[PDB]
Amino acid sequence: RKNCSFSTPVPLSL
Amino acid sequence: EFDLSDPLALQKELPARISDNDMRNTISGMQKFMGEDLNFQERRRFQKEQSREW
Amino acid sequence: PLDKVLEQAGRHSWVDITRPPTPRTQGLKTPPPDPIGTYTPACAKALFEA
Amino acid sequence: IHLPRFSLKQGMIPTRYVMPWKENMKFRNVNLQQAEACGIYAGPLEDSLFWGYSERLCHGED
Amino acid sequence: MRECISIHVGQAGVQIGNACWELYCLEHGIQPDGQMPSDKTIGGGDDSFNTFFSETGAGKHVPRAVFVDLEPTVVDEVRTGTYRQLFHPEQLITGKEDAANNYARGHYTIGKEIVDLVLDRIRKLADLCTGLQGFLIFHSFGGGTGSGFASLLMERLSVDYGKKSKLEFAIYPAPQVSTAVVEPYNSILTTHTTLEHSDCAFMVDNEAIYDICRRNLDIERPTYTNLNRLIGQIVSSITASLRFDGALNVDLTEFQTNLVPYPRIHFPLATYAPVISAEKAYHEQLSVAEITNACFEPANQMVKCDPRHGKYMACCMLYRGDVVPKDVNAAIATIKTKRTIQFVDWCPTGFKVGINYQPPTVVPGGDLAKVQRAVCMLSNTTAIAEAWARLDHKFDLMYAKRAFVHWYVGEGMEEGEFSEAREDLAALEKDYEEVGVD
Amino acid sequence: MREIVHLQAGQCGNQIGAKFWEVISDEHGIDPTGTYHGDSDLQLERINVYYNEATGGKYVPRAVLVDLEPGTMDSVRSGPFGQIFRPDNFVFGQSGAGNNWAKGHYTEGAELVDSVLDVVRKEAESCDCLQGFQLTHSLGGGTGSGMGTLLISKIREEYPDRIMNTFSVVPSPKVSDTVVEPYNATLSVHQLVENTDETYCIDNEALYDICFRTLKLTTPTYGDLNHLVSATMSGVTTCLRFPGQLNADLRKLAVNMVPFPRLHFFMPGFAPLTSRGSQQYRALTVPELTQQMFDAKNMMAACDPRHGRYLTVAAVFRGRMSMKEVDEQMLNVQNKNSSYFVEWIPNNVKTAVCDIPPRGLKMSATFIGNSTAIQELFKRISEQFTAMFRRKAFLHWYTGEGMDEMEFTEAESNMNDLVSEYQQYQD
Amino acid sequence: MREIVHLQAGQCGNQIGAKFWEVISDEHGIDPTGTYHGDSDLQLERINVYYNEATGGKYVPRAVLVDLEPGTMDSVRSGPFGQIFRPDNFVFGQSGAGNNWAKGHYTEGAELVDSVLDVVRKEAESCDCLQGFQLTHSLGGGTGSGMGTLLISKIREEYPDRIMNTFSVVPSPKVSDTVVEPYNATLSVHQLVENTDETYCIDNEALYDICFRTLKLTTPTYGDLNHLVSATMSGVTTCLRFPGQLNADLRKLAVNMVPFPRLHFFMPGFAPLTSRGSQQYRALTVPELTQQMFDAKNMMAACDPRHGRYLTVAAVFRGRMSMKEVDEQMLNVQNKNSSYFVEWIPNNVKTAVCDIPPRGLKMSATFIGNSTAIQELFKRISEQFTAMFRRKAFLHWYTGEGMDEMEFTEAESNMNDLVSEYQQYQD
Ligand SMILES: Nc1nc2c(ncn2[C@@H]2O[C@H](COP(=O)(O)OP(=O)(O)OP(=O)(O)O)[C@@H](O)[C@H]2O)c(=O)[nH]1
Ligand SMILES: Nc1nc2c(ncn2[C@@H]2O[C@H](COP(=O)(O)OP(=O)(O)OP(=O)(O)O)[C@@H](O)[C@H]2O)c(=O)[nH]1
Ligand SMILES: Nc1nc2c(ncn2[C@@H]2O[C@H](COP(=O)(O)OP(=O)(O)OP(=O)(O)O)[C@@H](O)[C@H]2O)c(=O)[nH]1
Repeated sequence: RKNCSFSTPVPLSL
Repeated sequence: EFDLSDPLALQKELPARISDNDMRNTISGMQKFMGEDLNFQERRRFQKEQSREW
Repeated sequence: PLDKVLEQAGRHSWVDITRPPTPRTQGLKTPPPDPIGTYTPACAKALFEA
Repeated sequence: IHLPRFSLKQGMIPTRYVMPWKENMKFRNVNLQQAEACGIYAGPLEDSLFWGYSERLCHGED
Repeated sequence: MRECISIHVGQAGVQIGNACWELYCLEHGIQPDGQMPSDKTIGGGDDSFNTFFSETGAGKHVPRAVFVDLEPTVVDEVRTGTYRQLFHPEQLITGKEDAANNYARGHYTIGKEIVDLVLDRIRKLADLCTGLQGFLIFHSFGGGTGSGFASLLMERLSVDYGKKSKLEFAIYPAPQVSTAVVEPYNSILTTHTTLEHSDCAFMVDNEAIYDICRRNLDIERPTYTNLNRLIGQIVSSITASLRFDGALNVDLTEFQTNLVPYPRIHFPLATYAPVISAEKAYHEQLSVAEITNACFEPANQMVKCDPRHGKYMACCMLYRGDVVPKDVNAAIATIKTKRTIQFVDWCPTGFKVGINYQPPTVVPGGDLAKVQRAVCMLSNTTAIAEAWARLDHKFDLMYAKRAFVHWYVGEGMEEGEFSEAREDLAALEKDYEEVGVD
Repeated sequence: MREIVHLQAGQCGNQIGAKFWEVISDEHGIDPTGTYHGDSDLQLERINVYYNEATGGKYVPRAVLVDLEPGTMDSVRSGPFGQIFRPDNFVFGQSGAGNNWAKGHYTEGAELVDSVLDVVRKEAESCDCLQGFQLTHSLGGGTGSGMGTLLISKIREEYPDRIMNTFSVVPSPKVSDTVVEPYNATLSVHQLVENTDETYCIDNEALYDICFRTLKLTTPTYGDLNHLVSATMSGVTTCLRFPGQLNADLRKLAVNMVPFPRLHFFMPGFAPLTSRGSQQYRALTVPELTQQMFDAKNMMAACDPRHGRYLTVAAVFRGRMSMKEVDEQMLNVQNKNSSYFVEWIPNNVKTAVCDIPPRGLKMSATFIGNSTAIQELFKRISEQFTAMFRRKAFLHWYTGEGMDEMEFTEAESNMNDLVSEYQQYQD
Repeated sequence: MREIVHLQAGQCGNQIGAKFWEVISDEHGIDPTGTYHGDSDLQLERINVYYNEATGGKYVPRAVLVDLEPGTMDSVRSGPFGQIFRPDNFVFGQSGAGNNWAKGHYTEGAELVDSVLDVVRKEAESCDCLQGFQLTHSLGGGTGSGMGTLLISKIREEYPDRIMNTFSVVPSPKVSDTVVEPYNATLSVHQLVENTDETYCIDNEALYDICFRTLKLTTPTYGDLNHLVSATMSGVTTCLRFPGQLNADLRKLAVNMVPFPRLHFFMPGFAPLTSRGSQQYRALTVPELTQQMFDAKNMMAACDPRHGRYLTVAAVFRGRMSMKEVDEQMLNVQNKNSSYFVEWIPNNVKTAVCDIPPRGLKMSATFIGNSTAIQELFKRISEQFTAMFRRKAFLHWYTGEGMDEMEFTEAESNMNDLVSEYQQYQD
């Protein structure tokens, strides 16, 4: 399962 | 450093691969590999197990 | 087996370089100097200067 | 301007070729003199007979 | 007084040097700390070390040498070795960049910035020195950093200091082994630069050094530790007249005056006779005659030259140990009667004998023999031109097809200098032949 | 002091560099977390040529990761050693690759070249003096060639005085998967020869052959292949890291390696490769190393140099050896095939011995080679390029990208120029 | 030091080589596992002539097994000593022989000769200096003769300065099972005499007669027949590896054996063969050995040399003997039958004495013979060839293979030349 965590940029970090 | 090539240096030859469970064999050693498959038969065993239950 | 072929080929006096090839001994002459055939001219010289 | 021209399609043709006339080293130079002593073809440096499952003629892509 | 200075350029020139003081420190009883036992030998620096070490009021034997290098690895590990406390810190000159086997790189790119600092060491060593007969230069012809930097330093030390001796020591290129194809480039480059300035250049080849090991020492697998050991006792033997006296003492000035016949050629050949294994020494006997025969046996020389293919000019024998005038003079007299040996008709006498009372000692944990009578054979013959003859046909082709020139011209050099060296060489053979003609 | 910074390019390099780094970390005894386990003094001394010192003895890898697809970085970041990796070094784009060389070389690169340049010069200013750089990428990879060709072009001019090591994998000759790959290859390689000084050529099929030959484990992972190539890359880098009387500098090697500028393609070679029972059936001796060391089967890079001639050969030996066995073996191989080298140069052998054995085995070696076997490589890419460009197959994308056929005209001419470049020296 | 590498060829040779190697291993006292039990210094000293040393006191046999059918090597592998043989040496093809000479000589070998050459040269490079080679196969064997003629040729140009020892068994004269065997024999023997220098002639029927005569045990196994030939083939090889004043070199023997080049075919001879009660009824003395050594019931090779005369005779005595017994025995036999020798050469006897007895018996010997008794052999094969070539029976296969009737014409003429050669020299 892909840990889609680092992908988040500052405006879109949740 | 008397050793170099001693006449009986073979008696002093310690293998790098006495067994699969040897301490000196680390990751940086190519002799200790990871695609080597003891799991092959284990895969075979569990492939039979899964296939049946499937 | 070179031994049999050379004598069975015909020409008995194979010149042996030095040995006078008898006017009767000359049998199957090699093909005319030709590179394509198995008589490329390069060899032809070598025997002569030999 | 010269262009490569090949033959039609076959089925049991090989993909690749070796051409020991230009693929021998022990007698490499030797076969070179007879290349012009006969003058068959040297032409482009880089030619084969079988590109992939394909035929052509002796004249390399010229 | 009677002293000299050692310089070691290149990581090839260092491990061989490191052995030398390791050897030297034993016969003086030097402790690794840098201090004697409770025995009284310290002072302002005046005892057996005064010509070698500087054990001043500080009580620490300071070697009179400067190691010069371009790569920190090998020089730092010996600064983490066992005698690193002995060695003066910045005497062990290093660099952060290499010459990449290029003569010119160390000779131009890095040479200018480094030579001043060692020149500072040179003059600060010079000012403390008193008699300083000459220098000890340990280098390598196939030097990646040895070649270029040794030439430049030898230039600057020659121009400022021209009135003393310059003693050169480098491993001669292997006639049939080449670890680098750029080796012929810089080797002849070094030779032509060194012909007009060097005083006494001494060479050696490691292949024949190996050949001895499994011949009589019976070692199929020697090492640098042994290799540096054998050359180390070689320079110890030539410096034995310095450390010890004998029936007669000789010095480098006598060597230079008596060895070199004519200008240019100053390249004699060294040999050490009592080379034998441990037990092979035991159940046999050593005397002057057999070692006098052995010293002139063609297969005992370390350079791949057949003496019968040449002719002798000079031969110097250094007898270190218990010897008497009687046997040696008759023995050499029998040698002069030998017919196969062909000295040049020029010299009736060509022999320089040095007698030293002191028997050579073994090194703890060593591999040498138990020698009571030793002799070092410094000789110059005409069988040497084949070596340069080997090099020129090696060089003439590769220069005509100018391999790797794009590096040297790419770093800022040109072909005229390469043009110079070949007739500088080409003169050398013809000069060797004209003198070879009687 | 002289150090190296790495570049991990293309989606292959994403696997290449990831495996490459973890081997180094496992070699030097650093935990996956990062707190180095002080165990070996020598590897404690020379880590600064590759890793810097962070807080609390954490040794940061000095490499920059660049791609377009976040999923690759996420797996790389979420790998066993992505935690030691820096998000500082994670630069990427927000667009789809399409595996288009021109997109990564003209469209997608244009807005990312500035960002990656800022990152690398920051890392360049982080260090004092470099030998140069090295790059894990592929010649046939969409992003890797696209970003690589851009970055190699730009990095040439600002530091024109360093070592431009390149590491590219050649796709499978039997099948390239990507069909525009030969276009991508030709586009990349045209500029590659103009910029690079050193290049490693690697092929997957031979690795599969090696797997069939000595691995004998039927089903490996591509990471297993990554593990093999990393060891070769590790072995060549062991020269600089480790002590022993061997001259390690690539420039020291390069001056001995290539006589004329156009030779930048160099092939690897490795030492003992062993099978199931043969680990305990092998008498580990320098001869049998040397015999296996020079095997046409031991080759992995491109194709058998049996077809061609040996220009320059350089083997580095890792472990406890001596100058004599390598010397006589050098004599033995010289006498074995004296004719099989080129008469242009005698004594074309360059030897180095690393006294530090690897962590797991003692007797080991690596080889870098330059023979006349690459003709097979670019001949294949040539008649490939002929067939497609003859009828301009798959072209409207690049014209849509703004690419014109004239660009390819000098590309093939430059390549065919290199074709003449090899043999006419050789033959 | 000089050594020997063996070739295990043909499907019988696989069977034969298994017995010959285990006999050697048992003779030197190595367990079937491989851990040599140090018992005799001389056999400890002189095993390197045949066996290389593996790890752990293991003496790896330097032999190569070759075949096509997978049935054999696995049975050879599953034998008591297959674990001692190396899978490295197990080279084979993926086809059926058909017991076809041409398939084994032209079709199947061609893609297999490449690999086997690599294996032997790898073994050749593993060694330093060889006397030569010895090969076990059969003359009428489909694959052994098919490859053997190929393999002996290849080693001829590879090393024309070594021993081309050959060990072949001729099939049963009364019946041959394989009906194309005389075609296989005649074709193969043509190339052999060109390439071979030594030939051992062994026939099965004599072994059955020997089984009838001295074994007296009704039903043996074929391996028991292999036990005999292994004992004999070991016996001739006892010369080299054992001390004692006997000059062992095959060249030493061959120059004593071969007065003219066409003398390639040699016959074996062996020493005491004992029956049920004769072990406890025999007073072992050099006279009774010599009598039994020269017994017409003792021969096993071809047939009675009574029909012809004796060209050269050479017996090697193994055990605790001396000249004075062999001298008079050599004198006695000359006085016994002086006329049965040829007037061409006097004193045609060559004597060697191995002072080291075998394991189990003390006084032993082996004999190699050159007598005019081979004419019956190849005149026999002569009519068969004519009896099958007059109507070209069983010929369509080989024409499909690519054989033409002309190849037969010179081949038979070559043997016909030998018929006169053997006849004219003696008659
Ligand atoms: N004097 C000496 N020479 C050695 C030793 N070991 C190997 N050599 C030889 O000496 C040569 C060294 O020359 P270079 O490599 O140019 O040395 P350098 O110029 O000081 O700098 P590097 O290239 O880094 O070593 C090598 O090619 C070896 O063949 C040694 O211990 N002492
Ligand atoms: N990571 C990885 N790359 C592989 C593998 N097998 C082959 N490759 C090749 O390695 C090449 C280089 O990767 P990249 O340069 O990142 O490729 P790209 O620019 O993203 O474009 P693509 O070629 O479509 O992947 C790819 O083109 C693949 O063809 C594999 O198993 N893993
Ligand atoms: N295995 C086996 N072979 C035997 C025996 N007796 C005789 N032979 C012969 O030994 C010969 C040599 O074997 P190979 O050279 O391996 O034969 P091949 O080339 O595979 O083809 P064929 O001879 O037709 O079997 C065979 O032709 C058999 O006829 C026996 O008892 N066992």
